[PDB]
Amino acid sequence: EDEDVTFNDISSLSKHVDEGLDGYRDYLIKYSDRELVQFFENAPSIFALLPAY
Amino acid sequence: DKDLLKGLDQEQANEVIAVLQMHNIEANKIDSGKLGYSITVAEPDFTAAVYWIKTYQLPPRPRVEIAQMFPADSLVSSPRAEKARLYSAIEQRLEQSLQTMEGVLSARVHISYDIDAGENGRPPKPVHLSALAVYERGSPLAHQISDIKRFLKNSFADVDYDNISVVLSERSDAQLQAPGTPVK
Amino acid sequence: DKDLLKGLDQEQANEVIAVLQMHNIEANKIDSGKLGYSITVAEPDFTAAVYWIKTYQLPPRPRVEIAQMFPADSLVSSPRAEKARLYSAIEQRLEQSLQTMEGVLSARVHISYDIDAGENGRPPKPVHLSALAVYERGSPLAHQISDIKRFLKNSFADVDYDNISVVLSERSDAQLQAPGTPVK
Amino acid sequence: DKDLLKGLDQEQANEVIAVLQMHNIEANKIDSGKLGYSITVAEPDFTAAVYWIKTYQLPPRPRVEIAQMFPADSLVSSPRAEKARLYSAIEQRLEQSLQTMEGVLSARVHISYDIDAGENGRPPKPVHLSALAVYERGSPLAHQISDIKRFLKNSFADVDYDNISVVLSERSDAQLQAPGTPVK
Amino acid sequence: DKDLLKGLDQEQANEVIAVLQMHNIEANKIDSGKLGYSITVAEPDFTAAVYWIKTYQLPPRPRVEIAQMFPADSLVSSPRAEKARLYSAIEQRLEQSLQTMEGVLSARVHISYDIDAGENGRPPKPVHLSALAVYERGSPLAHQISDIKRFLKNSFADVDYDNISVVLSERSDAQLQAPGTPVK
Amino acid sequence: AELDSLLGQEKERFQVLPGRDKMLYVAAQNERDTLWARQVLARGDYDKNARVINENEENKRISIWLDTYYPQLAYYRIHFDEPRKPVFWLSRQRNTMSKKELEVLSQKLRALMPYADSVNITLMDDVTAAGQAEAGLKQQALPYSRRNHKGGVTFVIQGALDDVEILRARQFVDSYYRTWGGRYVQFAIELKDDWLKGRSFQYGAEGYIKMSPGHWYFPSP
Amino acid sequence: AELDSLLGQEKERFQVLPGRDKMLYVAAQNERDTLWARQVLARGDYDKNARVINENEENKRISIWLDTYYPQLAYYRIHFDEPRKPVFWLSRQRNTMSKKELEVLSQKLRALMPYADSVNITLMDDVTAAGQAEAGLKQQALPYSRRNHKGGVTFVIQGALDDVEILRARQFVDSYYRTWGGRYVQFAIELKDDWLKGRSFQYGAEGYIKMSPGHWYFPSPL
Amino acid sequence: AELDSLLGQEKERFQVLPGRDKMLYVAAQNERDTLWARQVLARGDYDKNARVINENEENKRISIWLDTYYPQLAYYRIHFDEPRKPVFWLSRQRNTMSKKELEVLSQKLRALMPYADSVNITLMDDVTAAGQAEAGLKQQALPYSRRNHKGGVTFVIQGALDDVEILRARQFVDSYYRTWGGRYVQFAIELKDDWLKGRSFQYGAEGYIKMSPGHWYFPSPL
Repeated sequence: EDEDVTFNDISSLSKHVDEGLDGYRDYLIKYSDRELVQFFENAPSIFALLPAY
Repeated sequence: DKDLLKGLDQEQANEVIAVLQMHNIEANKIDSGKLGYSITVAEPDFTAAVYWIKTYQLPPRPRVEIAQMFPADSLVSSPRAEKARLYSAIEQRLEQSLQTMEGVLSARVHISYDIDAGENGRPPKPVHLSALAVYERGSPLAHQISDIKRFLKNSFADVDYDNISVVLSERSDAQLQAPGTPVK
Repeated sequence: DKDLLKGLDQEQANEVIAVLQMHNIEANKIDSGKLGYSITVAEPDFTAAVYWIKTYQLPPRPRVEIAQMFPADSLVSSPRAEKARLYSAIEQRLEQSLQTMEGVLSARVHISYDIDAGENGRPPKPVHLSALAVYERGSPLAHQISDIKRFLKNSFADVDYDNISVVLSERSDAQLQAPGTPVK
Repeated sequence: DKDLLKGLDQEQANEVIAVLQMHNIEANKIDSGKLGYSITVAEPDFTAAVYWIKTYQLPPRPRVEIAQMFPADSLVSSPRAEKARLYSAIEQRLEQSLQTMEGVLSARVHISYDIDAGENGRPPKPVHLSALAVYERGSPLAHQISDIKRFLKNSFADVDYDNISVVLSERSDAQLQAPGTPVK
Repeated sequence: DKDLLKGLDQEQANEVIAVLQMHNIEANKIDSGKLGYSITVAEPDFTAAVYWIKTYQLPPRPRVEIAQMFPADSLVSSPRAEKARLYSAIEQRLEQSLQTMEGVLSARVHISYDIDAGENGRPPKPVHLSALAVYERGSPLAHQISDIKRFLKNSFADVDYDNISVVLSERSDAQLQAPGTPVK
Repeated sequence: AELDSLLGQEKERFQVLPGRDKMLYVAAQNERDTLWARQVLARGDYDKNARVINENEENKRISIWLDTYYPQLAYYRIHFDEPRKPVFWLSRQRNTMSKKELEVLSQKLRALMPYADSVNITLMDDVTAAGQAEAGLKQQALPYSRRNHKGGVTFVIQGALDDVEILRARQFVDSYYRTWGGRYVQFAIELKDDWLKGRSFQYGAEGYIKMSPGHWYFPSP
Repeated sequence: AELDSLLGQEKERFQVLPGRDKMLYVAAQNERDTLWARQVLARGDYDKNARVINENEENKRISIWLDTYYPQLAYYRIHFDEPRKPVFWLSRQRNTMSKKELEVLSQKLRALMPYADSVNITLMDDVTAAGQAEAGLKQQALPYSRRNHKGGVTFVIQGALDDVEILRARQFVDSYYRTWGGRYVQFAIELKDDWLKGRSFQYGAEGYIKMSPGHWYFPSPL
Repeated sequence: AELDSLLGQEKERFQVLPGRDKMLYVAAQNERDTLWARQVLARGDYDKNARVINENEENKRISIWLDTYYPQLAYYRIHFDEPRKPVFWLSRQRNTMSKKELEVLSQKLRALMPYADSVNITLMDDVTAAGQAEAGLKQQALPYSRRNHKGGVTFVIQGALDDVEILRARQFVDSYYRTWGGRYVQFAIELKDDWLKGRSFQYGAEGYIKMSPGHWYFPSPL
């Protein structure tokens, strides 16, 4: 809801949207193991976690 | 002729006599067949020998190993119960190899145990070692830290020289003369 | 000739005798075969001996360890019972290893039990140790508090020198002379 | 010659005699084999011995511990029962280790029990400890309260010094002389 | 003729006699058929013989290997327990090949154990070896550490010269003359 | 027989003094030998009367009389290093007594101690008593705070002390109470937990502690 | 039944001195031989009375007598290398006793020890006491922090020392306490977690500034 | 029933010297033969009095007496290659004892050794004691660091040494302590890993360690 997202750098607005998703990601990093998550990053990211979950 | 302990084991009675002979009192070891040995002491020495039984906590408990809490005959073996029976045998083989060095009479090694690294998503951590040794006297026991540290540093995958703690000391003065019988 | 206790154990009778001989009263260890030992004191020395039985809570109950509440013969074994059965063998092996240092007569070590933190998704908290020791007298026991901290600092995963508390003391004055029989 | 209590055991009878002997009345412990002990007093001291027994609520009931309410012989064991059987063996080992200090005659440790933190995903609260002790007289019992705090601080996960309360006290005056038989 | 040890076997009694004869006391090896061996010493040499038993930790335990914790008759064989027997037969074969060199009397080789490298997503770490040795007196033992460091390198996948640690030493002065009888 | 034969074998740890009121006095030096000698007289294998005295509980008995019949008296300790001529340690800068009433105080103490023959009264300065207590507390490198007032001085030892300093403190207070006693200078050892283990803070005149990136703590001066 | 026959076989680890109060003194050397000699006089296989002395406990007993009749006195140790003629090491720069009131102290110390014949008092310097404690601490390459004050000196060894510096420091302090004693100079070996072994700095605008020695230490992230 | 025949068959490892206090001293060479000969007298197959001496325990026994009656002395070692004429290696550039008052030291050292006939005190140089230690530490190619201070030098050998260098430093130090003692020069072997292992730092008078690409640390000047 905080509309203070607009800034000068293209990645500075990009890190802010990641901060919105770490609230969901902290649920998802809690239950999944440490074996598929880096296995699905060399071949944390969000998309590596759902099939491990 | 006052008995004070009975039913002991062979290695327990050799630890009781060598404690009493250090304090100028002599004891008699009497076998009883199936019911173990028994130690008797003289009547003027009974008051001192009970006080040294209380102080030194004799008779000694059998020495415990980590592989005794997880017997191999169990039907279900966890990864925790396999990792603990592995480290509890590396810990005995390393302290059995430390006794064949030049000057060591006894030693005791402790490997840090890791259990909670396998089941959850936490990565494992660096392993720590610790050692103890008793050297024959007349030896320069300050220069022999680097030989034990060098021997221990390459017996695991990744240890540093400040994660190994070696505490060693020289042995006590030797006891060679007899106690002597208490005359009256 | 008056009976105080009966049905004791071999290791339980030498503690009652070692306590009563400190307060100048004699005792007699009478065996009864299957019924156990028995301790008799004199009739003038019955009022003081009952008072020291009440004060010192004699005979001592057997010493408790955590591995007795979770026996290994169970059909199911939670990881809570496997970590408690593991930590209860580490704190017994460490206190048997503390008795081989130079000058130590007895010791006792406690580990901080953290059992549900590694199960839950929250990270496990730090581990704390604590130790007691009884030193042979004549020793400068202010310098030896750094050797015990160096020995058991590197025996676990990541402990600091602020999470280790060693409280040690020198032993009591020796009791060597006989008590003496009440003359009437 | 009149009896006032029968069927008592050994530890109960040894705490009834030690109560009556400090109030200048003499009791007699009579064995009865299978039926247990029995305690008889003289005839003029019977009105006072009944009064003292009622005030002290003799005979004393056996000590109750938390590990007895949840036996290990159950077929299913909840995690509330495994933590209740764990904390009740920790508070027994800490009080068996407090008696090995210098000057302590008795001790009693209490731990705060937390049972609802493990069933759900709430974080646990801090853990609180409380100790009692009885010291030998002639000891400076004002400076003995910092060693029990330092020993108790890092025997758990994370406590402060405001969650540990040690209340200790010197022992009572010694009773050493015989009561005295009533003339008639 | 006071006995001090009995019920031993063939390889333990030949060690106790070889240690006691080095310190100028003589022993007597008595066979007892199915009950093993026994060792008796003279009565003047009994006090010193108990002291060297307590000092040298006799009788020796049999040497342990890692392959005994995971026996072949265990028909459930984990992949965690198959590499432990593959490691434990390599370190048992490299030290049987080290004894056939020129001048080596005894040796011991330790290998780093990695068992969970197949189940996690991480690559395995390097291999760390370590070896002790004992040479004959009169050998140039400084230039013979490069044959062990060259032989140990390409006996595995990929180790470096800073991951191998060789701590070797010479043997003691030989004991050839007789201890001699205690003349009385 | 004699009293020294009903005691233990070693005739060195007990001193038997003849009294003046037809009684015998045994002078132990700690609690274990006091309980060793009281069991002899308590079980009753001796005809006449005897008593067991000590160092601590004899200094406690003649201070109950001396805080009733002579209040406002400034003293430290009564030393019994030799029991036939004890030394009475009075203060110098806090008493108003002349030559006569010190001898009168000596005559009223000789009647309280029948096993003694004379009582030697010396006067000690209150400056050296608080100087040796500060120099010994500075040599052990302990954190302390001195609080002066009239007729006493107190030292406060606070902070998050480790396990080495609480043994060095106990070995100093126990070696100092044996000499001077707790009548003048008092030690107050209290240990607290530390706030600033992982926090960042500004010290000096305007001090504060940042308990979080968004949390300031202004302690009171 | 002589006393030299009631001891062990080797009659060279004990030494029996005749007393003046008709009592024989046995001068042992350590605590292990002290209980070896107290057991003979405790079982009671000897006719007359005897006492066992020791270097460590006659110096603990004589300071209890000395700090009651001679307070504020500066001394170091009593040496018993020849027990019939001990040496009393007095401090020269910290007391102003005369010759006559040093001979009264030498006669009242003689009457306290009935086995001695004449106690010889030698005045040791006070600068070489703290000079050999610093020069012997620089030779082992140990980190230290000398703190001088009036009537004493203290050396503090903090930091996360490893196992060789702990062993050399403990091996040196035990060899210094035997010769001089801990009345004047005191050592303070203590372990805590900081990789800077005792010293600490603060950084602003000119480089680094050596801070004052204090009790608070900065924990080391490393 | 003589002592030289009551021992083993080879009549060359022990040597029996007559004393002056009616005792017989046996001089062993090392610790194993010392415990070989102390067992004979301890089991008690000999009537008269005897004692077993060594070289290390006799070099420590009269360095304890020489710490009580002759403090602040600078000496190295007492060699007992011929036990009837020992040699007392005194320092030359650190003592101030004259010719006449060096005679009473030899006449008091003769009384502590009843087997010796006369002690020969000779003066060894001081820069030749520290010159051979460095010229022997350079032939083994060991990285060292010399710390000169008043009344003793110190050689510190640190770093991550390999396995050959520990063997060579163990063979040279044990052959130098044998012939020079440990009073003047002391070696400090110290095996440790690289300080600030995987960290990048900016050394010299204004230092900072980089724990991370976005992290600075300002301890003591590295």
